[PDB]
Amino acid sequence: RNRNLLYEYAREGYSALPQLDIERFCACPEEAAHALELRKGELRSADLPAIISTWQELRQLQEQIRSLEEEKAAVTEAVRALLANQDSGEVQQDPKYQGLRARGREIRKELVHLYPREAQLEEQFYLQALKLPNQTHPDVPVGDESQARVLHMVGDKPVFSFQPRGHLEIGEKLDIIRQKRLSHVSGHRSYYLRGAGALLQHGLVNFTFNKLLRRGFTPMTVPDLLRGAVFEGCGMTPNANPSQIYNIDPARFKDLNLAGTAEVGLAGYFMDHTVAFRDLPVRMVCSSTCYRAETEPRGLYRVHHFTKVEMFGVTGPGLEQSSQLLEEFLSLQMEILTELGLHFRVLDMPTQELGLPAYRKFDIEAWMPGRGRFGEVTSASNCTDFQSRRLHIMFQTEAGELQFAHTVNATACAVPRLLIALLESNQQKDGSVLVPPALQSYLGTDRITAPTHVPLQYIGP
Amino acid sequence: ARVLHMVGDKPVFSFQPRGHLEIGEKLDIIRQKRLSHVSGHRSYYLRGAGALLQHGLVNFTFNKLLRRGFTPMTVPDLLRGAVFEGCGMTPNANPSQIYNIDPARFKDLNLAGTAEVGLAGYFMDHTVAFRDLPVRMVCSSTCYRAETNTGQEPRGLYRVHHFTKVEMFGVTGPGLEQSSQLLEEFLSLQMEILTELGLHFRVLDMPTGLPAYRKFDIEAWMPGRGRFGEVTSASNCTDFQSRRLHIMFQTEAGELQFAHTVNATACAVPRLLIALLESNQQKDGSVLVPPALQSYLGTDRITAPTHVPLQYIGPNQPR
RNA sequence: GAGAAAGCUCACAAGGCCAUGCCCCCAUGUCUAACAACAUGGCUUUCUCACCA
Ligand SMILES: Nc1ncnc2c1ncn2[C@@H]1O[C@H](COS(=O)(=O)NC(=O)[C@@H](N)CO)[C@@H](O)[C@H]1O
Ligand SMILES: Nc1ncnc2c1ncn2[C@@H]1O[C@H](COS(=O)(=O)NC(=O)[C@@H](N)CO)[C@@H](O)[C@H]1O
Repeated sequence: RNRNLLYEYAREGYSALPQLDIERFCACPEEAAHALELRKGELRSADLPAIISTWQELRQLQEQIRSLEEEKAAVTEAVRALLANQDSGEVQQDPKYQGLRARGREIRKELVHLYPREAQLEEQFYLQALKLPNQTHPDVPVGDESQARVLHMVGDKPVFSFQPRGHLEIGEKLDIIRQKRLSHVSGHRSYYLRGAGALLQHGLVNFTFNKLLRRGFTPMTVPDLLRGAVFEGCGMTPNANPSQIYNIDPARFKDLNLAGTAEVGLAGYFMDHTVAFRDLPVRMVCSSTCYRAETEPRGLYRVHHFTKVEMFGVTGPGLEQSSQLLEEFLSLQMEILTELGLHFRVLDMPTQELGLPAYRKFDIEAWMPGRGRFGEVTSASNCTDFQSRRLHIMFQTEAGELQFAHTVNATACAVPRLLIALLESNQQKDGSVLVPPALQSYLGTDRITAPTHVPLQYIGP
Repeated sequence: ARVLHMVGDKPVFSFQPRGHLEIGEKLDIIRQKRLSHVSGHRSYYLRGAGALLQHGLVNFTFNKLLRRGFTPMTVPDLLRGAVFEGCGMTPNANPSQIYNIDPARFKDLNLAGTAEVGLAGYFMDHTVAFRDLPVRMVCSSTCYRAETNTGQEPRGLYRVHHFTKVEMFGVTGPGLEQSSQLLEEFLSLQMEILTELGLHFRVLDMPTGLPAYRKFDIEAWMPGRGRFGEVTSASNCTDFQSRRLHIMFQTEAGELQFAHTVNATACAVPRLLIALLESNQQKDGSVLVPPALQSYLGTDRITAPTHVPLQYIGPNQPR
C-alpha cells in the first residue's frame, strides 16, 4: 500500500541511509512545533512528540546493540588469539575456553533476537520522520498565497487601445496553436505548436541556453525516465492516490517514472557522489521535457507536458554561500526577463507554500493582459539541507573531510507561460504579434502575419 | 541491401581505435556508471562538451531544414492508442516498443515512440488544400524505445532508451511520382548533412518493413565499433497512414482521396555522437571539433575537463 | 527487451580476439567463539533464444 522508497533503498543497501534533521531541532520542542505549524506540511505538531520519543528509543537500542557488539568482538578476538597459542586439546579443556564459547553463543542469540525489533522501530520512525519539512528562513512571511510579499516589479502593463484577446484565440487565428478536437489523439489539455510558435519556442530555449552558457554554466542533459527513490529524495510524492506524477505500467517495467522537472534528473545524477572543493560552486543548466498529470478549463495555462530550461547548482557548505548563489540566480532571472521585455514582479513566497524541500523561495509572476492576472512562471528554491541529506550529496574538503553541500534549483523560463505572456502582451487589433528584439534575430521576422498555407479542415464525423 | 551511394574516406589512425564510451568517460562528457537506481538501466548523462554537441547538432540540423522552408512543428508527448494502431505499431503484444502508462492511473495513454506518430496524429481526420501540397514539417522531440537489445553490445551508447531524434514529415499529392521525388529530396538533405559533418557513410536500400513501400538506410562508419552503423532511416509509405487514420485531402474537383505520407529521420544525437567522437579521436584522447560545429561548441579543440570527476561514495564499492 | 549461468569488474608486465602473474564484489540472513562455506536479493561480467516501426 504505502512504503517509502528511501528506506527501502537503505534497507537493500543501495545507498547510505539519509541523515535527518530531527536532531537539529530536538533541543527545543516548541520552536520546532511553531515552525512546523507555520509551514503547515503534511505532518502536524500534534504528532511530533511520538516521533521524538521513537527516535530516542531507537538511539538507545542502537547504543545497546553497539555494547553487545563490542563484547562479542572482544571475546572473539581474545578466543582466537588464545587458541592460536598452545593450540592443543588441553587448552580446549580449559574452563576459560568453554565459558567464552557459551558467552559468545548467548551474545549471538541476544543480538539476533534484538535485531528485528530495532529494524521495526527504525522503519516506523524513519517513515514518520521523512514527512518533516525543512527549516524556514526568519524573513519569510507567514500566510496564504495572497499574503506573500512583493519584492519588486519591473515594467508596467502595456497600454492597449482595445481589449486584448485570449492567447488561445489568437493562436487559433494565426494557427500557431491548435487545441480543437484533440481528445481522440492526445487527450485533454494537449497543445500543438506550428509555424512561428515552434520557432519562437526554439528561439527562447536557445537564447536562454546561450545566455547561461556565456555566464559559465556547465550544460547538462538528464534522462526523462527516473526511478522513484530519486523522486522521494527530491521531496515530491511519487505514489499517492491523487499523485500527479506519471508512472509506467508495472508489468512492462518496474519503478520507472517520468521526470517532473529537470532538477530531479540532475539531482539523481549527483546522487551518492562527491565534488572537489575547487569546483564549488558548480552550476549546471539542463533543458528537458516535463510531464505533469496536474490532476482553467481551456487554454495553455494547464498543460500535461511542457519544455522548461532549469538551472541547478551546488554551492559551498556555508549557508551564506547558498543564499548568495540564490541571489545570483535571481539576478539572472531578472536580466532574462528584462531583455525579453515582459512586465514581471518578483514576490517572496509565503511559508505555507514554500514546500517540503525549499528553504527560501522567490516566485516571479508575469502580467498577462489577456488573462488579466499575473501568472507565476519562475520559481527559485533553496534545497540547502533537505536534498543533499536525502541523496547524500557531499563535497570533500582539501583535508579529506566530507561536508554536506547546499543545492539551489531554479527555472529560467517555461515555454507555455512565456509564450502566453508574449502573445497577449504584444497582440494588436490587426492580429499581428510584435516580436521582442532579443527573439527577432532568432525568429528573423519583426512581426507575425496570418499563415500563408490554408489551415486544416476537420472531416471528423 | 544494395549500396546506392558511398561518400567520404575512412580515416587513418596510427593508434588503435578507441571506443566512444571510453573516450567519453575519460573526457567525462558522458557517464554511465552505477546509474541503474538513479536513471534506470542503459541511460546516459551528457555534460560539458557532450551537452553542447547534442544541442549543436539539433540546432544545426534545424537551421538547415528551416532554411529550405520546412515548417517547424511540435507534437504532444502523450499519445492515444488509436494513433499508434494507425501508424502500424501495436501495443497489444506483450513485447512492445511502446511504453504503456498505468491503466488505473490514466486511460489509454502511451508515450510517443517516435515523433512520426505525433505528426501523423496531427494530420488525423483533416483535409489539406490541394495547393498546400507538398507540405514538409520538421519536429524535434525526445523518443523513448521500450526495448533495446542487450544480447549484443549491451554496455554501449549505440542503443539507448531515450534519444533525441529530429523527424521530418512530409505529406504529398496523389501522384506516386510526387511522393517518390519528395523522398529523394529528403534523402539528399540527410546526405548533405552527413557530408557537411564529414562522417564517412554509405546509403543502402532495404528490401521490400511491410507498411513502408520503399526504405532508405544511411549507415555511418565508426572507428571504435570497427563496422558500419546505421544512423538514419527514411521510409516512404503509400496510402497506408492515411487509409488507416482516415486522412483525406480534397482536390480541386472536391473528391475525397487519401494522400501519401513520407517520413524521414534527419539525425539522432547518440549515433552522431559516436561517429563524431570516434572519427575525430586523437592520440591524447582529445577530440577535434569539425568547423561546422565549431561555432555551436565555441571550442576549437576539446580537452580534458578542468573540473575534477565525481567520486562514488556508495556502499556498492570494493573496500 | 526475455530466459539462464557465474563472482568479481577496471588497470600494469608479456606473446602474434586471449596463455599466466600483478588485484580477486556491496548488502540482508541460516550453522559457526568468529573468518569462511551454502541460500535470497543487488551490482559487474559471460553464454543463450528473440524485436529493431
Ligand atoms: N500545469 C502547468 N502546465 C504547464 N506549465 C506549468 C504548469 N504549472 C507551472 N508551470 C510552469 O512551470 C514552472 C515551474 O514551477 S514549479 O513546477 O511549481 N517548480 C519547479 O519546477 C522547480 N524545479 C523550480 O526549479 C512554473 O513557474 C510555470 O512557468
Ligand atoms: N534503440 C534505438 N536507440 C536509440 N536511437 C535509435 C534506436 N533505433 C533507431 N534509432 C535512431 O533512429 C533512427 C531511425 O531508426 S527507427 O527509430 O527504428 N525508424 C524511424 O525513426 C522512422 N519510422 C522515422 O524516423 C536511427 O537511424 C537512429 O538514429
